[PDB]
Amino acid sequence: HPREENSIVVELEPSLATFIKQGFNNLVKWPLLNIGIVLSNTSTAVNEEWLTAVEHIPTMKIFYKHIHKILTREMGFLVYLKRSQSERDNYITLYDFDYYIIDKDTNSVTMVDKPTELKETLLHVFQEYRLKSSQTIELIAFSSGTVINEDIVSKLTFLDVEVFNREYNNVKTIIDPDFVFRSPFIVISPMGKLTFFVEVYSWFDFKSCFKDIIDFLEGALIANIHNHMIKVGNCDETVSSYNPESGMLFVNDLMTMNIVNFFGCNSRLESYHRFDMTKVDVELFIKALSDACKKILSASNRL
Amino acid sequence: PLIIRPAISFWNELTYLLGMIVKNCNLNADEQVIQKAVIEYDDIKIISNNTTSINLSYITSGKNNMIRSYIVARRKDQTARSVIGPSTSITVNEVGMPAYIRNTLTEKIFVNAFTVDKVKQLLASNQVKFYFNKRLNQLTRIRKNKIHLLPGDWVEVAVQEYTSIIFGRQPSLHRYNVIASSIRATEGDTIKISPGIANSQNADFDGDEEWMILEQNPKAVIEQSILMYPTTLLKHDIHGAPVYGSIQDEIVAAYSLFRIQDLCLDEVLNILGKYGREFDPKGKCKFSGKDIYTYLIGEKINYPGLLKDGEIIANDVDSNFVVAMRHLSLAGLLSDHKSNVEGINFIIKSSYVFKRYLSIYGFGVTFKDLRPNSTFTNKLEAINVEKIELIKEAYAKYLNDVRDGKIVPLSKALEADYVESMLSNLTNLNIREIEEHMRQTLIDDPDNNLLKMAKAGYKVNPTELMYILGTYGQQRIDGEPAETRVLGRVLPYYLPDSKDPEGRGYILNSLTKGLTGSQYYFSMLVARSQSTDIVCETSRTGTLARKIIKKMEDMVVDGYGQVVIGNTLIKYAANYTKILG
Amino acid sequence: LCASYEPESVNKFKFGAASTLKRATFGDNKALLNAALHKKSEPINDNSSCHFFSKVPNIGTGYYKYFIDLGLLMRM
Amino acid sequence: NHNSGPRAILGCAQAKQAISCLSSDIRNKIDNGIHLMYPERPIVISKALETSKIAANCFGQHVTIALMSYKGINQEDGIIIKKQFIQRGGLDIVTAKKHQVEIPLENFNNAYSKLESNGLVRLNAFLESGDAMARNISSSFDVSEKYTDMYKSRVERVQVELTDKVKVRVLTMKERRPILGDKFTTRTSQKGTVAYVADETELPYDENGITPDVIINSTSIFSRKTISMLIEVILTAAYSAKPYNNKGENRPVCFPSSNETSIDTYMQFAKQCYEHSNPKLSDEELSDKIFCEKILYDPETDKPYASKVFFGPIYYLRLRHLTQDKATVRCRGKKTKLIRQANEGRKRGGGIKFGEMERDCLIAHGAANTITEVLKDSEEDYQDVYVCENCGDIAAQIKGINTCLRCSKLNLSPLLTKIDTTHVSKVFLTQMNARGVKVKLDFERRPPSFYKPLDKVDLKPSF
Amino acid sequence: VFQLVCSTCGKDISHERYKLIIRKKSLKDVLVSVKNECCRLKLSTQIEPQRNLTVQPLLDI
Amino acid sequence: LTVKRPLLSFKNNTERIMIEISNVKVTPPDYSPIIASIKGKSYDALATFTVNIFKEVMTKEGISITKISSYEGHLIKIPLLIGYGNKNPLDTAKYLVPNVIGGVFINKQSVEKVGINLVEKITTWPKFRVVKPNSFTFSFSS
RNA sequence: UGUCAUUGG
DNA sequence: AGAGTCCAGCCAATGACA
DNA sequence: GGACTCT
Ligand SMILES: [Mg+2]
Ligand SMILES: [Zn+2]
Ligand SMILES: [Zn+2]
Repeated sequence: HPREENSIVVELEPSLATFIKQGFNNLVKWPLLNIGIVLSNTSTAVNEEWLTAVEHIPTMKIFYKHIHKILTREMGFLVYLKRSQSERDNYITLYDFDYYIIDKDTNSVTMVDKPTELKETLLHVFQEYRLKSSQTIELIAFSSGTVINEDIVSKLTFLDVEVFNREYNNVKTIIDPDFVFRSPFIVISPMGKLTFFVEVYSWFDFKSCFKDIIDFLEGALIANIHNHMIKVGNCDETVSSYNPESGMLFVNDLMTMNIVNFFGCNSRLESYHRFDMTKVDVELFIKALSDACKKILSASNRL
Repeated sequence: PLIIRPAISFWNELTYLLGMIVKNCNLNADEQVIQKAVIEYDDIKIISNNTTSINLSYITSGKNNMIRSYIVARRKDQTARSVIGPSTSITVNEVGMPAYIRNTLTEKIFVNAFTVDKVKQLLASNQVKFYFNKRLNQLTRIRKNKIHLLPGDWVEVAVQEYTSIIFGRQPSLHRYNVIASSIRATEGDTIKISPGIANSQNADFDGDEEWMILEQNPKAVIEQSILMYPTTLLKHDIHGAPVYGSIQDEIVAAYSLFRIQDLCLDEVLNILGKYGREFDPKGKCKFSGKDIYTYLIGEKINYPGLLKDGEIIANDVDSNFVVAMRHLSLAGLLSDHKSNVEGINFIIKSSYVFKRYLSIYGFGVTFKDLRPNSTFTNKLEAINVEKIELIKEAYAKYLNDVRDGKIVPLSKALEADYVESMLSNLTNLNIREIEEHMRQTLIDDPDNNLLKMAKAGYKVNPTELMYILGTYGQQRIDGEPAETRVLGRVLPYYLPDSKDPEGRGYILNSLTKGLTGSQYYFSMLVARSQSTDIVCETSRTGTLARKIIKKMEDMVVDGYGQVVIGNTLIKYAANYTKILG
Repeated sequence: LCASYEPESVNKFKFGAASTLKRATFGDNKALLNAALHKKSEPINDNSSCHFFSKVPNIGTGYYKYFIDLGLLMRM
Repeated sequence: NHNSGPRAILGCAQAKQAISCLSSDIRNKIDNGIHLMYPERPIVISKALETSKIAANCFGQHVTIALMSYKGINQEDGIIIKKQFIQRGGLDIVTAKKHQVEIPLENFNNAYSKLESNGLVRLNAFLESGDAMARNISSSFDVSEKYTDMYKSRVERVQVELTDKVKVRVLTMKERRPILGDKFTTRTSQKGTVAYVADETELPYDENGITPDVIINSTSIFSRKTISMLIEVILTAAYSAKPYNNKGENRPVCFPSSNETSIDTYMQFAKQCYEHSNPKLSDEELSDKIFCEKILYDPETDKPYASKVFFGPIYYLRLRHLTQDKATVRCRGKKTKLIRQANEGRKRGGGIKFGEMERDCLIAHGAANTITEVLKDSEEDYQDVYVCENCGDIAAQIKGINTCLRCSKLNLSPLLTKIDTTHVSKVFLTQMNARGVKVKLDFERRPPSFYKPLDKVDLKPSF
Repeated sequence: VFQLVCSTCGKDISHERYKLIIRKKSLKDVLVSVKNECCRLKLSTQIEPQRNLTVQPLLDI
Repeated sequence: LTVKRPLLSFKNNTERIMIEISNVKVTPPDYSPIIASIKGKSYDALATFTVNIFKEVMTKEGISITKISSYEGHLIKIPLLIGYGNKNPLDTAKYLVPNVIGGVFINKQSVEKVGINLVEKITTWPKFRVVKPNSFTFSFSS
């Protein structure tokens, strides 16, 4: 099969697995192609169907070699589709797209390589072919977070700049200003059984990409653990705090909840708990996190 | 004058009627043609029987006359209307306002010695939308001009949080429909109300709309802050029960929270949440849900059958304890003890703790709780198809004894009463079987969620479970079965003059088995009859409601505690006590 | 309904002293005509008559008349 | 026949309001309509739905539902919906509106930011709520009818006819994703609006890592006696186990509108499907798969809930009652010419009618100043109006002097009193004067009253 | 136009769309590699809507 | 529309003026309903007829048919029902659009009009009524 | 500016 | 005893038409 | 369709 569903199962401490799962779902953000511009649409589908379907192209199968630079937002990408009706092969697959990486260090837009298994995909099926009337579609979709200005329109040498400027000024008021993203795969952990529900493709090694994702996650999680501090004194109910006059920790954070639940507490979000904060060892939690990431990579190596 | 007949512009009738008057005002003209012109200008129904002529009587003609439409009711500025949704970050004293409403609606800030610095600061930062100059008596929309702020003038800016908006649901059947609570900024395009006020307004979140009005007059601001605040309206003004409370899921959450046992301190504090700050574990290490309820009440009050030193001495906490407008409400007792603020605080804190119980433990009813296997339903099916054939054979034996002549026949009323009693006995047998099944299921599976919401007191009883699992009963139209049409029958599925009681509307099947065609006919007959009856009765209830409201609305309590209207003493003491009801 | 010497319905005003604007707001098309024929002079004390002339009704906070004592302001 | 009667009446009423594949000429007909974007055929159907081709012109989507309580937010028919489900085109619709303006040719050849040099609106442009679709200037003083919706809409088609009068027909389109307050339903009349758009990381999940797209409350399923919804979820899940027959062809599951096959036959069919999928299961796992019960896990603490949850797929329908089609707000605007109160419509930006029962509610609250300020005309619309105490009509200012014309013609000089009444009150009084009824107001020359000090009164009891 | 991912779980179903609609395999041979029931329902129930050709030009005077 | 009936008759019914409508022909419009919806036209069929008024006097073996007035023909525009696959009853040769079921009429303002069935007022059984007690009514129609 | 049709709570 | 007269819930929303 | 009033 060109795509196989697989599962990576690591048995950990329950609060450590919950911490890794929530840090994955909060930190590992793969951007979507929400910035979509239709340049010419004479097909039978409206622009909104095209943009909603192009918004969720599985672009991790194409831009995998730059995964880390896409995960640190130092690099965007781009798809471009210009496809008309045909006599034979009268349909649009994912091979008809042109995929470009956008180095934000230079605004350098350069074409990435395209797998030949993407010919065995399907996005659209055209109607009955007539050379009398035109049935074509052209669109360009940028990844989320890319700022569209004349610096990047100067690099779009594969399309009409006039049509792009006009259609972008048409569609600019509707594009979501927030960063729209995707988690790369399903990560759960029921009762400390941390599970990754991944998709492995035939044309690249999933272990290198998974190692890049887990290394990014481990670095970001250790930085977030180090820059995490719990307020002392009295409490207003917005952040997690600790009152030493009563000896009561107010948990209103996920990281605080998972850290103190590693040390034998049974906390929930927005709850007070009699917990002595001299038991929290940050270095032991970081060492358990590092051993857990080594266990995750060892479990993925036997995929 | 022309003010009652202005120039109509879209791209007058009275002016044309006066022109037809003045077209006959000549010296060589009869008084009959001038009289007809005057009459059809004033009142066409004196000489005719046509409506839709715009005459003078059009301002006093029926429901759409001038006073009823434009004097006791009007369309207003500073209004809004939107679909509603629930909110858990909104208490019963608050309301969530969408961003388009608070980006359109404005509030007044008056110019005086107290607020002149705030008005000057808001004018310097371009946050002022309107400015009213009272001395020149003119309003100016601010889209730099010159504005001098004198006392009596005001500015109008965007509406801020904790401003009292008057919002409501329609139809406004009683005064708990239209209340005044505080604006909170929420998300979406829906007016987010609390679920605790929902039963007060007869509201669901299935597409109901609610309206808002902003009345920024200082007397109206004080009256909205005091008199129309939901803390002021906590107790019902006739029977005293609380107007706010808990709804469907929080009832079963209250029941299961009372029944919970042997909790840790961390589990109790997880259930309590933000109200676990002042929770006192005395010397205990294991706790129960009765300790959680003792902490939630927080008063050492007694009540016969409910409380003793703060502990609940009832066996279970059911829907009479926490749902609005019930006679055993704990919030009603806590507000009978101190004040409406304590009852409103118990309602807010109780709803928070019940929803945290639902977040930790969950509640769901599956199909396996209703029908786990086919044993009981097969048993009741065999029981029903035995007993109804016994009924049919007994009735046929009576009919044949009449037909051959061994006995004299009964009247048709008495014969219908005898068959009515036999079918009612079969229905009661089904009810007793359903009750025994409920007892046996809760002693076999004591954690059945359907029987849990039956014991908590929410919408599940043995009759509804008989409709699902047992029988559907006899379908009544106008108190009797369906009347016989052509050929002495109702449907052509039965013989002419058929004595079959199942063909007159007795349904043997249930919803689990599925109704057959004739049974579906009689069920749809009852359903469509109920729909037609409520549609026909809605307008009549509205007309009588308006008549009674207009008759009784001028009857008030005077300064001496007596109930008067006009200058007539109706009652010597209001509510027989000279105390609020 | 039994405030007079006879039971009176909710549809009509027979014995109770109701003003012309109260009868017109209740729904009676010949109310002002019968008031003009009989030359009626009625005081404005009811809700239907207070809402016509933009007066505060005698309900609740409007049940009382409010004055201001300018003595303490003129004293200083 | 497995539910109660009123639910079938409501379901027949709501099936005609469900968004479907409305027309093949979606980009061709300039007409009002709502179209479903990524349609799915229903699988648990009757043959009459197949032969009328309603199932081919699909009227909903298969979603994953959970029958549980999600933190007390699911109350009174509110549903929880997944944000990631909505982002991926889940139950996504397109509303197409038709606008038709009729312009004089001299007005067309004579707020305009979306217009081209042709005097018409630009294709694929998004119209905001003050935008005109064509040039219409009458002698300047433009009188063009303008876009008045709360949302933007993309100009899909423009059709122009040049005659004695220019006829411009614009078809605009807007993609509507589910937001808070949007109405949804099942094929069992289980309807309600969106109460909360939850992230997929704050939703309960099963062992396979699947979060539900929709969470419906479970109490309303058993209080309204909608038994066939549970059978529909069971049969939909049994199709997802085995969607093909023994020939391999896609066959649907025949569950008719009025069904005469028992529930045990459907349980046996579901058992055969699940035993074809996985050739050996434990009988607890098989009974959990047939009855669609699943252990779900709290996403915050990663711990299971107390009991198993009814969890499975169902054909779910979107209804045509959107929040921004009903959303109304007015600060200030036009007034009607006769009575000088606010105008009516929603396209015209009118006011909400504070009716008579709301007036009853504010009377019953005891708030007399509030209902006085509501029912009277605005403080901005104030003017000094004088009435004659003798004849009862409005005095006139001739050249600065307040006079009564009727009394100066009758050789009088009566009192003129300033009044603060509504404009509709004066129009009513002038029309009753036109009928012949003279209305004369009398004023209170109250005797000047004096505050005297009062004795001390203590109302506390004596024990 | 088809969705390339499942709208419930987010899994890629593009290759199965090509294997089912264009290569015209059976549902058994396509759903041999699909395990979640939501993605199986997407591959068994989703269609493209029957639509006519767009009348051109879109701006007609 | 095919009518041949005497309108008036004089001189002891041997002189009569007869109207005569014939040559009734109905033709479909020269476009599809989608072009009628886009362009703004109305999907109406055009029927034309020839109507002749003439006086007709009977002799012993002669019939004096003297033409008074004649009118040969578009006369009436009838709304045309869009059927299954956008196929009207008049266009016998047209390609079936594979999704439309039709059943609507296109108005003069490109508005689609759809119709319900209506119960007739004429009753096939006679109607029974009780006006006042021991007084009954039996109303039927023909 | 009003009628008619359809729909919602 | 029989005709005249007035009365029939509230608040909406779209579209077509004069 | 139905209740009150004058005839
Ligand atoms: Mg509702
Ligand atoms: Zn005068
Ligand atoms: Zn899926």
